[PDB]
Amino acid sequence: VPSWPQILGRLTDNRDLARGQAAWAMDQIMTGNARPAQIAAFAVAMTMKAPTADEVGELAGVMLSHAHPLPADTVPDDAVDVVGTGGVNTVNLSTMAAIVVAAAGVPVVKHGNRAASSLSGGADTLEALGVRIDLGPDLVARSLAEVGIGFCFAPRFHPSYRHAAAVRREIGVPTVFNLLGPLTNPARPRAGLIGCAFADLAEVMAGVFAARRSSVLVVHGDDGLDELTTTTTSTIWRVAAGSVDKLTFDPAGFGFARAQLDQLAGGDAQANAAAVRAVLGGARGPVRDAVVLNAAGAIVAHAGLSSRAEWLPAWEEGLRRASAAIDTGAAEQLLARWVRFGRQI
Amino acid sequence: SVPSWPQILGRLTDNRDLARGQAAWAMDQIMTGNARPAQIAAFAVAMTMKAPTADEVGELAGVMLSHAHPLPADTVPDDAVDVVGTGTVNLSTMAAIVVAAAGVPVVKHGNRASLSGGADTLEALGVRIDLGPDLVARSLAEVGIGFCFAPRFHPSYRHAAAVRREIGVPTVFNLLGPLTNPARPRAGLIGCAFADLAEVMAGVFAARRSSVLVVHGDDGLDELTTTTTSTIWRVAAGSVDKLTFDPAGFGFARAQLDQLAGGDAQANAAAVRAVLGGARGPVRDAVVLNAAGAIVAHAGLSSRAEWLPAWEEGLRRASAAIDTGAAEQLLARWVRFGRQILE
Ligand SMILES: Nc1ccccc1C(=O)O
Ligand SMILES: Nc1ccccc1C(=O)O
Repeated sequence: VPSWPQILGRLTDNRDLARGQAAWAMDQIMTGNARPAQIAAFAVAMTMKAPTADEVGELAGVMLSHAHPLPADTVPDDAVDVVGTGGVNTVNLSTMAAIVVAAAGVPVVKHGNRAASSLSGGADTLEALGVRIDLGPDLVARSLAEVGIGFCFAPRFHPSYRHAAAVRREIGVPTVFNLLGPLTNPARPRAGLIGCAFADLAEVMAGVFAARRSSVLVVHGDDGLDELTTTTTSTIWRVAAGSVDKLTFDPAGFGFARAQLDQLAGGDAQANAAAVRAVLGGARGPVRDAVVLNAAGAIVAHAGLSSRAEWLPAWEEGLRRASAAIDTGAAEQLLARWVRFGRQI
Repeated sequence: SVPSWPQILGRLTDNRDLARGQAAWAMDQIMTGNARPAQIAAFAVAMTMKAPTADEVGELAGVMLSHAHPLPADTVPDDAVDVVGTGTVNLSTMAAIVVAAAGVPVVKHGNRASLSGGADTLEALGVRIDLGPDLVARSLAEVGIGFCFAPRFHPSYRHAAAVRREIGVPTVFNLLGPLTNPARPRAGLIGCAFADLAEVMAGVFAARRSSVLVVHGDDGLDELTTTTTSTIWRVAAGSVDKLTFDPAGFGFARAQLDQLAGGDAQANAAAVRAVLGGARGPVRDAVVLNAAGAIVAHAGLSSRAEWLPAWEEGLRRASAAIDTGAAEQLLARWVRFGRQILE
């Protein structure tokens, strides 16, 4: 017999939930039946108990059951996502990597929205580049077919999440809800590079992806970055065929020099947009290096769907393809093509 | 740094104690109607799971007090006591009557609760529970006991009270009742269901230089009973001894938890009338125990007496108060006072 006092009581007593309790709670939230106080109490208690992968899979699965889908046969089977869950943040890096990956010929389907103020959301940077971010499912699918990239604006695909999003804005603090973005991409891409700023939650997310039919790299810079970093090593949870392979990754093995931490963080939408134009135009430096690193990681994830190429040669190839997509102008050109698509309605 | 919800909640979710003043800021937001329900709830839960400190709880209680209606000046005897728990047959209500009848002024504080609460049981007995400060003061003066109805004394708490009801689960706010009695008694017997929080409560009383016994049944009750041993934090002179308490040491037989079972207001009123009329059994025993503890706390405002003799005198005084008829007579005087208000 599920109820808020029961579920909240179990969480505050530091107990993992019974199977189905997280699903019940999410469905109450998603149907407009949870009070703001109940939504907040749940988010916080779940965060402080430390969610399990089973629990997170329930939350994400319920949320997806309420989302608008893309139309039948419209997402390529091998589409990928490239995104972090936030720190500071790296929307600068994930935005540029996504364009690079798509320019390398891998279909990309991203998901997000506008942030409340000045630390750019994913959507805001694209909007500052002239990309049209709020498109219906049919137009997102056209974008994928004609441009090789699409963007699913969270408020349009997840209308029933509005009660949770309001509570999240009111309380400010990061919660378990911050983890759901990468896991509730309404295009349901089966591969991805997914960054997490916290190693304990990264393992949890990897667990959720492992229970899906997915080929993903969940990544955590050992400096706290929610992307593969160039300032030090990163932890990677490699997910494929329902299993996880956790490893320490060092980009110095591919000849990347060490950068400093104040060189990579994203800023506001305009600052991100300027940085995007510089990198896609060929400006060398630590930002480009991190973009190429994370783009290659997405490409490696994508390869995991079919290739069965081994880890090291897959990396060598993802790096060569990412670098080439920039240096040959393919990424600059793809961004311009994406902007053109939007202007043509 | 300017306090904010993101900052405060983030510190709590990182399992960190707050900076001085952060808890105070949160309560003031709450008390002024400036905190949204979601922020109140997030704070209540986060503080609970982190485990509040005495300093933090003192901040919450002090701000809450600052918004409360006071009793009029010089109307509360310097040596008043409270008898109360933080959350089953209203033992604390019977014990309050016995303590008052033993000559110790008592001021209780609470609210209406299917399980009848203290306040609901007093109304079933004919006591007028919702009186303003001037009349609570007069009751204290003329009867030796008073009751502060929480919604009337803490009107600004209504935003928090609604959130509490919405989420259901116990939180740090459950500690506040004993620490925000608007009559500000300096002594008390205070029951708490949870050992860690009982110790936190003791610390706040210690910081106030109160003379209190904070009691924890080793079987999860927020009262003393004859069911089990209990843990007691003896607070006096800003200092704290933690002690084990076993009622078998004073001759009490061990009772079963279900012989103390409460019911509706009418049933609980009958139980009060039976104890005050001198009926023997485990209810009487539990009442005598809690009243004795309150009396011991009261004694602690002047002297620091030997523990065991304090308890013997406390127990004798509580027993006498029943068996002389003084407790039954005090309830009658209390009812009478309330009935005189109309004219
Ligand atoms: N504000 C949001 C943020 C993310 C996902 C959905 C929403 C929504 O309002 O439906
Ligand atoms: N339940 C309460 C306790 C104290 C103050 C106000 C309220 C209220 O309900 O408005």
